[PDB]
Parts: sequence; C-alpha cells; structure tokens
Amino acid sequence: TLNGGITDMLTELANFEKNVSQAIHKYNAYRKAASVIAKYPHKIKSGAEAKKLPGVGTKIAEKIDEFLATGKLRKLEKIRQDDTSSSINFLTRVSGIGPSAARKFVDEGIKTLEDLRKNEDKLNHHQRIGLKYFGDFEKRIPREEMLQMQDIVLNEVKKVDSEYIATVCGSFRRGAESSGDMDVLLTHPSFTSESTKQPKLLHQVVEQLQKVHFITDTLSKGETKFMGVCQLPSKNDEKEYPHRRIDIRLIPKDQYYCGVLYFTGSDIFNKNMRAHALEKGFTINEYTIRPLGVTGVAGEPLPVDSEKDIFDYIQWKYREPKDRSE
DNA sequence: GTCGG
DNA sequence: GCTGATGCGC
DNA sequence: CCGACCGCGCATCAGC
Ligand SMILES: C[C@@](F)(P(=O)(O)O)P(=O)(O)OP(=O)(O)OC[C@H]1O[C@@H](n2cnc3c(=O)[nH]c(N)nc32)C[C@@H]1O
Ligand SMILES: [Cl-]
Ligand SMILES: [Cl-]
Ligand SMILES: [Cl-]
Ligand SMILES: [Mg+2]
Ligand code: NA
Ligand code: NA
Ligand code: NA
Repeated sequence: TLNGGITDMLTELANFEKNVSQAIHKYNAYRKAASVIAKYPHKIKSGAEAKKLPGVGTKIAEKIDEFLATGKLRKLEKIRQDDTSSSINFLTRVSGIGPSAARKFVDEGIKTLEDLRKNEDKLNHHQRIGLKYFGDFEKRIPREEMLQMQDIVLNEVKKVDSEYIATVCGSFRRGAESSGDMDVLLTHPSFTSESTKQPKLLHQVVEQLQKVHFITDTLSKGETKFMGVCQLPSKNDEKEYPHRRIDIRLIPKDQYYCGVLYFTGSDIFNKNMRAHALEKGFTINEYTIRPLGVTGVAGEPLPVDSEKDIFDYIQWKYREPKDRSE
C-alpha cells in the first residue's frame, strides 16, 4: 500500500481496457505496471521516478504525475461517469459474464443486478451460478477458513483413495492471510503422462465432496478440471458461511512440479516466468518445460524433479511461493 | 501500453 | 455427430 | 520503428 493510490489507479485502467475496450494487451500492460510498482520499496515521488521501472512507460509516467499532483485521474473520472462503461464493468463482475457477454447484455437493456435476476433465462449455466452467489464471491476467505476447507478436502479425498494427493495452491500456498477462492491440485498414481489406468479419477472426488455437502454447485467439469462452489458446514444456530469458489485440477502424477508451479502462481508471476523462459529458449506450461528448437518448435519434455529445476533451466534463482505474489 | 531488436 | 474458432477463467 | 505480448481446459457455437 506504499503506492496503493497509484496501483489502484492502474488496476482500474487495466479493468477498463479489458472489460470495455476489449484491449487485452493494454490490460496486461497496466497490470504489469501496477505489479512492478506495488513491488517498489519506495513511496513514488514522481512519474519520472516510476518510468525507471520496467513496464512503466511515458503514458503511465504522465498519469502518475497527474495522480500525484491532484489525487485523481480525469480519464478515469470520465469513465466512471459513463453509464455504458460502468454497466459493462459491473456485469463482468459476475462469474461467467465476460467483456463480450457484458456488452451484449447492455445492448439488450440488461444493465443491473435486478435486470440479471429477472432475466436468468438468458444466462448459461455458469453465469446463472455466478449471479446466484454474486455477493458471496465478492468476499475474501480468511486463512483460518482456508485451513478448515483444506482439512475437509484432504480427508475426503483420502476416504476415496488413500493414494490421492491433494495440494492447496493459489495464494494459500503463497502464504496469504486471506484468499479469494480455493485452488486444489490433485494427483493419483493411476494417471500419468504415460497412461490413464483408472477412469473418473476426478469425478470420484467431486462426487464424494458433493456427498458430504461441501461442493454445492458446478460451474464446469471435465476429466481434468473442475470449477465450482463449496461451503464450510456451520454449527447449530450459527449463520452459515458464505459460498466459495473452488477449482480442482487433476494433473499427471509425473508432472506434479510443473503443475504446482502453475497452480501456485501468481498469474502475473506465471506470465513473467513463461516469458523469461521463451527468451532463454524454453517454453513452460502446467505440464512440462521444453526447449525450443532452431526453428522455435517445442522439443521433448525436460527432466524435472522439483520446482527448483524449472527455475534452474531458465537461469533464475529459486523463489519460494511466498515471493511469487506479483 | 511498453519493450528490445 | 466432428472439427475449429471464440469466450471465459484460469 | 514494429512485432511480440503465457499457455490451456471447458462451454458454446458455426459450419459441415
Ligand atoms: C488471485 C489469487 F491470489 P486468489 O484466488 O487467492 O484471490 P490466486 O489463487 O493466485 O489466483 P486464481 O485463484 O485466480 O488462480 C489460481 C492460479 O492459477 C494460475 N493462473 C491464473 N491465471 C493464470 C493466467 O492467466 N496464466 C497462467 N499461466 N496461470 C494462471 C496461477 C494462479 O495462482
Ligand atoms: Cl490491446
Ligand atoms: Cl514436473
Ligand atoms: Cl506438454
Ligand atoms: Mg485462488
Ligand atoms: Na520504464
Ligand atoms: Na466475469
Ligand atoms: Na481459482
């Protein structure tokens, strides 16, 4: 929060470009600037000082100067007053509704929470659940609750098959005191990059979690990725907990390290690391790290026995999960 | 919007 | 039905 | 300048 004012401004600009302008690269440009500045150990005194940081160019340096001088940004001020921009931005807050769907709904005159509710007939499944838990999904999850959720998930998975290994990733693994949702990496010995010896490996787990009333809704579900909703059980007479977003990713057991690296993030950390990888002649995904041939085509997966090996390949000193919150 | 070749 | 492009969220 | 901007699972749709 040393430069919270500036980072908030840049984040609002990023969201505008993504949601309204549908300019993904501008969105990322702003996110990166925000990220590099949030990391800066000094209270920024000027745009010039900020421009010294990679990702902060002339345009953002000018904005920072305006913000520092007046405490606000006219460009944003105008965006906030724009009804269409505001409506589109709002709708995209519903899980399942992106920049395209938001603009379309706005064209059809659907611009508010009240509108969405009286038009649930025009929403797909995911959007319908996002609307249902709109408020809850806005709430953060105290680490204390994440621990209870972890306890439930691991024990229930154990009951299904003792050979399953569930690992909570996301900001939780990065040591955050609160998280926006729960991300679970799952592995089973029967499923490797070599073969799938048992079907419904993910299904069984999802089924067991619904059975004990932990998982309450499903946004989408495939053979390797589950995206849904869960809720901690409450005690007698006590107000029940808010519903929470939960993602479960089944990854080949032999590709655990690339998988946990990916699911631990952050998202910007992953983007920066994958981009650095390319520069170094490698490509990284949640499964492997492969070298790039003379032409630029990915080669065969390189041997990996720890997260550190991945860092070593691209000549990066190792960084503990807690230092990957970019 | 920002960067390196 | 399929393949491929797109939206969306990660 | 001017191309590059991470990489991918699932839902949905068009076109066949
Ligand atoms: C935002 C959080 F801090 P919280 O959920 O606690 O509020 P976190 O859990 O970190 O993110 P979230 O749950 O959206 O996605 C989980 C991981 O997926 C990976 N991931 C997400 N988005 C991307 C992306 O665009 N690219 C890549 N490569 N990985 C991504 C890295 C992410 O860490
Ligand atoms: Cl763009
Ligand atoms: Cl691995
Ligand atoms: Cl791969
Ligand atoms: Mg998360
Ligand atoms: Na700069
Ligand atoms: Na959304
Ligand atoms: Na998530």
